[PDB]
Amino acid sequence: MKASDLPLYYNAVDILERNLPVRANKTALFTPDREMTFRQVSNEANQVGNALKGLGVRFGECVGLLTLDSAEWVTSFFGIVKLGAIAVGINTLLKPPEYEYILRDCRARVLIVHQEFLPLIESIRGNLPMLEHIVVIGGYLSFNDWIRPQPTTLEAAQSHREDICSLNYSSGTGGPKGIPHAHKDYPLTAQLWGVNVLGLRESDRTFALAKLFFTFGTGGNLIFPWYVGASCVLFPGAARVASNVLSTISRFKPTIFYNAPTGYAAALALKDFSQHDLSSLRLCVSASEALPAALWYAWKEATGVDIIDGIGCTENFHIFISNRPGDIRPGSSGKPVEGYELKLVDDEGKTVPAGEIGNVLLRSETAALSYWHNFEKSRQTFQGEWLATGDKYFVDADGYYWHAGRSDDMLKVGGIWVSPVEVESTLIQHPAVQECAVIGCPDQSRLIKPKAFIILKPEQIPSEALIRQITDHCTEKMAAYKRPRWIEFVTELPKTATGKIQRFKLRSAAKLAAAL
Ligand SMILES: Nc1ccccc1C(=O)OP(=O)(O)OC[C@H]1O[C@@H](n2cnc3c(N)ncnc32)[C@H](O)[C@@H]1O
Repeated sequence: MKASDLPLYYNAVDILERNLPVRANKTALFTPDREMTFRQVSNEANQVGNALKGLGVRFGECVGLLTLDSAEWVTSFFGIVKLGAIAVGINTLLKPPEYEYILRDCRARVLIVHQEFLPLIESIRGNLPMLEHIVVIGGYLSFNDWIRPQPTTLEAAQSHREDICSLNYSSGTGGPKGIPHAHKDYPLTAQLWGVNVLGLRESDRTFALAKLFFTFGTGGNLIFPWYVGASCVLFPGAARVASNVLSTISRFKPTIFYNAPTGYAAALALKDFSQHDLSSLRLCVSASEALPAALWYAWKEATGVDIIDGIGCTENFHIFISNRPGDIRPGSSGKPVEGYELKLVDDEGKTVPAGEIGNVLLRSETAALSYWHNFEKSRQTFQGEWLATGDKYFVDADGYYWHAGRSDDMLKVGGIWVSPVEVESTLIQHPAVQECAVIGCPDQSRLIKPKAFIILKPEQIPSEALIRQITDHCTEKMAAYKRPRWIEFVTELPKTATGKIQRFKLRSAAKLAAAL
């Protein structure tokens, strides 16, 4: 669909309210502590919207939302959006200085926070002159007491479809950049990918390990399913415990499962993976980083369920290149999504020849107009009708897009560019490797060479044979210049809360260690 198909004045609360009153009694969200129907969610959201008015919240103002994946997260979100205020979904695993930057940068007058993050804000309270009211979920306004006297009716704000309704802070190399999205972006992404590509329907039930502050989870596990009347499952617990994730799948029986390759690998690493009932699943989705072909087969062979890998970014809200239930090429990002126009260019802007590595330029109506409080980086990223994602890609002879890696993660060995994704995808083929990361590192002649940081399967330790096996595997599958000069075994890798690997930290630690 197009933006022109939408009414000129649109509010993203319609994502929820397009289901009323027909699906008023259908359970909309499933949480271990709570289950709500579409009517109950709408009622509580209207109470939130009314309660925010009592705190003086107005159209165009940012409201802080820092809590676990829960019913209170959703009702707060739609309460803010319906009011015409700007919802700020904040990362749950940050530091107090990181929270201080965010809240000051968006001038949040009101913060909705869970009690377990309360002291993390309490120590930065003085440095937030605009923050007046802190509502606590779990000296302050408690969530339930705060929405109790408020009526369950509310009129949606007369928001333009291009007006900002949300602000997502994407972690940088930094710090984080504020990414504002308009009301129009929500039904657009829900239609362009959620329906047209993934094939979400009313009978479906979504469950994403990705959190609601991550737009991968925001769309896939809330905006997209509710757009078609489907239900969603919210997991408030720590994502690191893969066993509890599989049990949630067994208990609540979702039909769609979202995760990152690092999450799929962690699940398959479990010795008792098959002991969980995953039969309700009809489709799985992977994103955040490129899903290795070895992981796609390992999951397909253990579950029978296809995984849909697709690349998205917070600047575009969601996926712009994806695979399809009828068309999957394991290891690739699939085909261009209809409505999104792609382009691969060199480092000077010229369209590369077919098959060669180029920079990704995205043409989208769901893309943000600019960053929040980053003038320089906005003009570097948002190039008119084209969006620079900072990714290197190349196209198959069959038209399939393969992620070479982040432009920063690319390493140059002997003048030739080496893709970390390809090398990592080869390493993970070995059954002893759970996951890995490949960076560039000077070789005491200061010639950059590939170094592989490898996490082994649980309880497995390196051996003289294992190194040899991995070495011989890289000789058979990759060209000599792409082979890892060093192989270092680790028990953990620097990760973001969005299921990414912070290779810039490995690149920092390796450069530091090389100088010793
Ligand atoms: N916001 C999202 C919504 C939906 C799906 C992902 C996201 C998302 O992660 O948004 P972010 O702002 O955190 O970062 C985007 C960057 O992550 C990388 N990436 C994401 N998905 C893939 C993939 N399937 N294959 C290869 N690389 C991928 C890519 O470099 C991109 O530039």
